[PDB]
Amino acid sequence: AEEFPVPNGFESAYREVDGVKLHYVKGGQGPLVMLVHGFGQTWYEWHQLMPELAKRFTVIAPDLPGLGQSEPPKTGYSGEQVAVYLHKLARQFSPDRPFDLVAHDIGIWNTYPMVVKNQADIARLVYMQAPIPDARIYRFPAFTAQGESLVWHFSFFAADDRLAETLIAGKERFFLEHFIKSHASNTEVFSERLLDLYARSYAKPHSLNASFEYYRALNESVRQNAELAKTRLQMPTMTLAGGGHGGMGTFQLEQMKAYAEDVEGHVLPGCGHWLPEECAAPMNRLVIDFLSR
Amino acid sequence: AEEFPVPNGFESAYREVDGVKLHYVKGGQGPLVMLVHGFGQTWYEWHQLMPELAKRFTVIAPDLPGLGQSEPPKTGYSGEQVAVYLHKLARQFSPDRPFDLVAHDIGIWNTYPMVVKNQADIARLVYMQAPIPDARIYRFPAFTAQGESLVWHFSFFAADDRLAETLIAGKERFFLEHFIKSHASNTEVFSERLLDLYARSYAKPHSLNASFEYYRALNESVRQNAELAKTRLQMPTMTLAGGGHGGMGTFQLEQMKAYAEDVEGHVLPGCGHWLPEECAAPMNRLVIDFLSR
Ligand SMILES: *[C@H](CC)[C@H](O)C/C=C\C/C=C\C/C=C\C/C=C\CCCC(=O)O
Ligand SMILES: *[C@H](CC)[C@H](O)C/C=C\C/C=C\C/C=C\C/C=C\CCCC(=O)O
Repeated sequence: AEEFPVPNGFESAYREVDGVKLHYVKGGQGPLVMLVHGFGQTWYEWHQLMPELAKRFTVIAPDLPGLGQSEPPKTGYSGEQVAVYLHKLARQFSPDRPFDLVAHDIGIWNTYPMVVKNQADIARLVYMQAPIPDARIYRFPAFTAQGESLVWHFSFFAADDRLAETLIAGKERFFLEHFIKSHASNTEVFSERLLDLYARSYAKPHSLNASFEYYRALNESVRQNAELAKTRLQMPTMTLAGGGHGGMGTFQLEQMKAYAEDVEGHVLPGCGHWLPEECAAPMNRLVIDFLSR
Repeated sequence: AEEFPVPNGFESAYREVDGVKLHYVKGGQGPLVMLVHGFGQTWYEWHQLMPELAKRFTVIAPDLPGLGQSEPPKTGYSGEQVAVYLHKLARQFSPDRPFDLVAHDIGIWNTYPMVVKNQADIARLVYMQAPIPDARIYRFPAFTAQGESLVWHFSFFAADDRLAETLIAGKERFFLEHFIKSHASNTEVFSERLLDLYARSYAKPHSLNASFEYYRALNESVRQNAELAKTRLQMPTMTLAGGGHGGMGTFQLEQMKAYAEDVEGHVLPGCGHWLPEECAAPMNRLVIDFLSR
């Protein structure tokens, strides 16, 4: 039983990290690159990049704790707690050399603490489509002159009483299609089959709850990061952001400039939030080139 | 056939206005005062203030179109379309004299245009707990350092594909309790019995949909008021806002000073959104004193 199709030459496997059984898909040879997905998705969002990267690198794509086929965390869902799991997972496979890190959406939240605290273990960093949790997220408007905003899910998912689980249960496929397409610039890349796969995966009760616990921990992650951010990142970093509807535009690079000394960014026109699927080829190309320099 | 208990000496009745049958509760004698409820509730939110006002006033409390026992509007749900219905209803009972207006929450949205277009018809005005729809609402934050903001429902309710009705159907009783209490400071007044009453009213399918149609017309209402705001209100007005969790605090009066020449404002400590219920004694006293001047 696999929730998503594994590409040729890759292996679906599990590893215990601090008592928590983590699922991942792994292939390739060479220095290690870890790819970390975001909300609504799983390791599978990288399935197009992974065979290309695996020509020059060892590639590992974990499911975040509680999501996909990984067990929920036993400590908690703030960035610092989850980052321990992802760091220790990567160390098992690259204990003698730095590794590269590519992260999308809440993968950023869940990896930034381990990067800033183990800078010598990270060779190069790619961050795409999510603010690092800090005071800036408090400025994002709740409502726009065009209709619903793109960040009101922060409060919906953070709300207590299990509000999001209760309202979305029974309607997981419907809600996820609306959520994805409303943050997408190009909706045609999400077939009905792909949406069925993602919806069945996050509809598992523990995965549905886990998805929102990351947001229930968001303010704790902001407070954690106010102390972490006294140390700027020193490794080579690239940011990617969509330039169309759902994309973060210039905010991604401009925020990262406050955290990183050596940073380059790109904004991809015609693309929204789901860069690996909406703009697979140009994103794949910029990732591979940046990590191969 | 009453969704809520009519107070002693009042009558539940209906008036056809522009093809639309509006429900209302009415009692008392003297100059007319109209009380307009907001989202999540009906005329019944006024049922404690009405017996007191009726000692000196003719009091009418209609259900907004689509909500309570009132038919949906045949024109639409923008502030200027709904305000026609309420102006016409009031003027059937007060054709020869100005009347007083008290509005709560989206009652403000649905009365402001008729007040500015017919200033000689409004003797005194009391607005509580809502922004008048304008560009200020596009700066309300999606997310706060305390947690979920109070205004993210703007985007939730406005979202297309009938997102809100689709998620909330079958869970209307659960959602109303969460929504009401999360916007309250004095939550203990929302007994299960009272929550049952309001939930069975807005859970009527055309009422659940009507509820969100007001938010789907909000951007139109914003654009309508942009023209109308070029003329400031000339009649004595009072604003009330909660000072506690769910209250709008100083925003209510500060925004109203841009719209009204003659305006006094009160912030009530320990009270959130639902002033008639959370803080009946101070609120009723404030409204009665203001209107009797
Ligand atoms: C993952 C999203 C699925 C994570 O929760 C959020 C990360 C990115 C945020 C979503 C994309 C767009 C965000 C920034 C746009 C800039 C300002 C937004 C404010 C108002 C609006 O137009 O939405
Ligand atoms: C009816 C609400 C049930 C209507 O849709 C909205 C009117 C009232 C909203 C209730 C509370 C709003 C309180 C806060 C206003 C203050 C500043 C705006 C930003 C909100 C925030 O949480 O920071």
